[PDB]
Amino acid sequence: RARGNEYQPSNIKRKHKHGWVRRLSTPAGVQVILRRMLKGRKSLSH
Amino acid sequence: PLHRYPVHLWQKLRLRQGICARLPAHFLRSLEEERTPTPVHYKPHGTKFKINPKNGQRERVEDVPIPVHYPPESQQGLWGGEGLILGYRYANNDKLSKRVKKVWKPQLFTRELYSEILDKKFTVTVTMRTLDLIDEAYGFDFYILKTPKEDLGSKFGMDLKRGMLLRLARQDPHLHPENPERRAAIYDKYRSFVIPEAEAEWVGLTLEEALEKQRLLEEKDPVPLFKVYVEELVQRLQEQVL
Amino acid sequence: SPFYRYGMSRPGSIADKRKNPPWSRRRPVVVEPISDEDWHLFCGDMVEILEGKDAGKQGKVVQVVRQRNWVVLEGLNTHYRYIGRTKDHRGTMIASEAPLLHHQVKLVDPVDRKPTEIQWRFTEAGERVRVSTRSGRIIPKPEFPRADGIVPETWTDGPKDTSVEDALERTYVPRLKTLEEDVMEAMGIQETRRFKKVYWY
Amino acid sequence: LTYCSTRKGKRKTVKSVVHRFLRLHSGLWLRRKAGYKKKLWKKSTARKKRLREFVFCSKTQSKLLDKMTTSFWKRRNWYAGDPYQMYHDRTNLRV
Amino acid sequence: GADRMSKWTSKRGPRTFTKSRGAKKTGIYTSDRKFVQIKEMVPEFVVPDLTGFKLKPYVNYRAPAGIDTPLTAKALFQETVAPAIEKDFKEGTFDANNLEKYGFEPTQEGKLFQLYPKNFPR
Amino acid sequence: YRAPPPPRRRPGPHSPDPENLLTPRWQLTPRYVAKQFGRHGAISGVPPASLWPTPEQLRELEAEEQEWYPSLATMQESLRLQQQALE
Amino acid sequence: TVIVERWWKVPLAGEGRKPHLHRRHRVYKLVEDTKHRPKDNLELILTQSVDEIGVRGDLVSVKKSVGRNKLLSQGLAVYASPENRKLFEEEKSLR
Amino acid sequence: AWRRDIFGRIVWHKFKQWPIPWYLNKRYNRRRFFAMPYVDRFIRLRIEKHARIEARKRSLQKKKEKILHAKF
RNA sequence: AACUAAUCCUAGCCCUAGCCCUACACAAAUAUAAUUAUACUAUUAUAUAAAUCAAAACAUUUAUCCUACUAAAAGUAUUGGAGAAAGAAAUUCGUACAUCUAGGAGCUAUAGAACUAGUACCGCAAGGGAAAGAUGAAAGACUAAUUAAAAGUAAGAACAAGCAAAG
Ligand SMILES: [Mg+2]
Ligand SMILES: [Mg+2]
Ligand SMILES: [Mg+2]
Ligand SMILES: [Mg+2]
Ligand SMILES: [Mg+2]
Ligand SMILES: [Mg+2]
Ligand SMILES: [Mg+2]
Ligand SMILES: [Mg+2]
Ligand SMILES: [Mg+2]
Ligand SMILES: [Mg+2]
Ligand SMILES: [Mg+2]
Repeated sequence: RARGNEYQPSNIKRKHKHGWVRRLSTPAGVQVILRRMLKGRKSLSH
Repeated sequence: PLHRYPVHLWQKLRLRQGICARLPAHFLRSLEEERTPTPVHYKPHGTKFKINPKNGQRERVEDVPIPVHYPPESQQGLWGGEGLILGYRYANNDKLSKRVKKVWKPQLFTRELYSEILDKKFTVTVTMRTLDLIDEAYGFDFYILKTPKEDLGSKFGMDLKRGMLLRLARQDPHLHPENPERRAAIYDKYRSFVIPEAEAEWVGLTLEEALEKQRLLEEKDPVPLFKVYVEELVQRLQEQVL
Repeated sequence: SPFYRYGMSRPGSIADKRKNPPWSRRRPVVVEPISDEDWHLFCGDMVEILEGKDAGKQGKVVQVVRQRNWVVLEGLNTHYRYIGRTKDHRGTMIASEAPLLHHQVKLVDPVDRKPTEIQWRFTEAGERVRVSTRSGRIIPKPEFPRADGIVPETWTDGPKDTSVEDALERTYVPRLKTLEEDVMEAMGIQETRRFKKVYWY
Repeated sequence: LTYCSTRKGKRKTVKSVVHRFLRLHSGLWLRRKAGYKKKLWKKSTARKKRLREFVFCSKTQSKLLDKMTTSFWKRRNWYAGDPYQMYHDRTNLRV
Repeated sequence: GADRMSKWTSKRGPRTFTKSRGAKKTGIYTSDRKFVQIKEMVPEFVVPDLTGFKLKPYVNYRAPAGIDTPLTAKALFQETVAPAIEKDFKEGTFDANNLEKYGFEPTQEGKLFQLYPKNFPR
Repeated sequence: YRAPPPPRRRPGPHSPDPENLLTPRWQLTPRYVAKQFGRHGAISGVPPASLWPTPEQLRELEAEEQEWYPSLATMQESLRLQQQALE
Repeated sequence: TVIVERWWKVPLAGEGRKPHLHRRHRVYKLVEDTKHRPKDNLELILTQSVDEIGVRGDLVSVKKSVGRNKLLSQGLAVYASPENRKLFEEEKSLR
Repeated sequence: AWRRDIFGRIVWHKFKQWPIPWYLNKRYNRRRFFAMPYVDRFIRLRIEKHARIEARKRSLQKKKEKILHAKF
């Protein structure tokens, strides 16, 4: 079949998989946020 | 750029500024000082010099302490300085064999220990070394009181020491009430360890506990400036009358 | 914005917006720093042009762009241009002034018309005044019309403008009461209920 | 070998050379014969005598041993009662 | 493919997603899925009578502005409290216990309008 | 122009500040103190009695000497025995 | 307890310094495990009369487990410290 | 109050009104006002990052003074 | 007789020196699907760094990585499939420019920071990550000029025969 359409948007999935609360739930996720803060990213998470 | 101070001096700098500076001088001495604990997992060199057998020459020797891992569980017990040795071994004890990860674990036991100064029986996770040390110290109270922070190696052990020292410092009648003669005998037996009440309060506290304690001591609601100005006004008015 | 360049056109005007777009990245102009105390030239001051096309000609200041250390004299250092040009018509020829830097002019002694250098010094009352370096004298601050076009003396207030007396009337009586308490008592509101305990944290 | 060491930035001696060869100050190197201690029961008497001797090294071997040791091993040593006292110098050498 | 930079608002997301736009709550949602508006929770505008009022939006350009002197605790204290204490001190009828007589408030509890923590809006 | 005054070494005994963290450790040892007296003598202010070993230090020196440095008589006696054993 | 020794020699550090260790200094060998040592006896002064040990005040040597488990915990015996020795010695002399 | 957030910074925390005390509020307690040890390496990186910015700003001022004095 | 283009100088950067810091810079909102004024539902880093690589393979081993004053002792003693390599100390020396905020036989728009920006854009996410600007004293003087000058074209297609030129 034709590929390239693997993104099937869903806001509930997006915020649950990559959101603020998800990232702060684990120390590894908190370190992800710290790295993005040190780089200066405007968007720390979804 | 460069930091003004080397990284190893950073901890000392913090203790010299802020709320840390306001801590009592005796407490900071305990934090500042670094003393090596008594050897447990290695044999110390008896002498400072030995003869190198090959060339037959006098050689300086030093004691390099083995790195020991102390699990957080150990802070709820009275291990006699014992810990986990995380290291490697050579299979078959030959240098030309594989290097294998090896952890040597202490043999732990649960025992009941009675404190005369506290008149309470505690259930503690303990090693045979601790029991031997208590025997050498002629009682559980002596072991806790005599042993320094480094050798004791337990937050619970340090907590017990503060209780005993505070009990002795205040001569608290809460020990064996209705038997003043028994209370006196216990205090007399441990009279050597008495220290000022102020010092006993800070024994065994961690830095975070000390900062919380100091914050509570200096916590105060702000003074209404109505009162402050009134005092200034009254003094000036009173002085004018003089 | 660092790349903004101050020009003769007033900041924020249509002309300035055209000159200073967000994407302009022109080379910075270098201006000799002059402290607020150091500056001694003000609008309405008669000054003399030390050098240039109009060297030796006295003029009156009418604009001061301090960010460029500029002083503009009316009718001097003047080039020619057409104003109001349209496709149909050429416009009107006018003489347009160009800015003069501070060091290219000197202030003028009032009694004797000469380019006297001046020094800042306080007075008996304590008010700061410019004094001539030679022939020591008080060069008073000149009076210039307000930029917005408002002449206070000629001003006659219309509706929605408070009268002088009303604005200056004193009604405040100092007391240890908030505006809320004052208004309720004045307006006669009565409230006897009290908020229950709330925990802040 | 190590030309520039991490700690001192210097050349390093190859200790296996220092453990097998002797340098005379004149520039010569001494060595033993390979196998002089091996299977002597099947070697002829003349062969054993040849093996026991101390022998010199060639110009290329001497050049290699010079590269593999640092200058400290090339200095004058004034040992009391040295048995090689006479062999640190060359006499009547025209070349 | 999602937009990470735009704000998260109730217009976006599924219907189940809802959130406020910053309006203060005026009531409670009880059981049975019922909204119960509370009269006290609804702000009431205290509007004065503007009849006979001489102050208008603008001021005469000829009106002199005064020297800026922001009010301070000392300035307030001198204007209000100092004369009473000074007069009482001369008469001698002054004591520390009765500072409330001159307007001191020992505690803010029980006041409709508390200065700290503030319990009224602007 | 006139050249600036010539660079000169700091003269006199120098006692570093003990409390200052930056001050190097080596400058605060008793070894450093003795060096001040040696260079500048009396003006150093060092109490001369400190230069000699203290009684506890004296015992350590004497204890060390006995273990590793024998007396002449003991050295002679041991050498005599070895010769007899060799003989 | 477990007593271990390093396989690899650690170079000396000097008086006021600590040695910098390397990965190979983490390889150990077991010199001894104190569990398997011959076990000493523990000496107590009795505070009562208990079967097959002695009368109050006697000096005995007993297995460490027996002393801690029963004599010390139950109050039958007290530690044979010099202070305890002096007190009970006086009592016997008067008796 | 002055509190340390989970990212290792010091921020002023504005209190809110609640009907129950803090120890009985399960939503509030889930909020963390402490930083774990993995944050110290990031704390140093911020300090060093900031120190570089300050060093460049001071250098640039000194360079700009050169231009002024050379020009004037 | 010219189009496409070209020319430009400062935005800032680099390395040192010096110096601890204490900046923690409205209201409101935010740990709930962050930035949603109030209860529901409790809250908490990690046991030893590994491997690549060197040993011309690889299997013990392999500087820095994994920091505790400079210079010397010394690449010495010692350690090492005694191979590759690794490598002290005792013991001597050192008052460091001091003063105040300085300096450049460092870069000048493909350089110097990735930076005009951690933006645009790309990725579900961790993450990756650009490009570029140029008048004058004055634009409240109509925005400046300067250049047979790159390739590419045009002005001006070609004319038996040939590495395209050379005699
Ligand atoms: Mg795709
Ligand atoms: Mg699907
Ligand atoms: Mg040394
Ligand atoms: Mg290999
Ligand atoms: Mg292969
Ligand atoms: Mg391979
Ligand atoms: Mg391997
Ligand atoms: Mg660039
Ligand atoms: Mg770039
Ligand atoms: Mg061309
Ligand atoms: Mg042809």
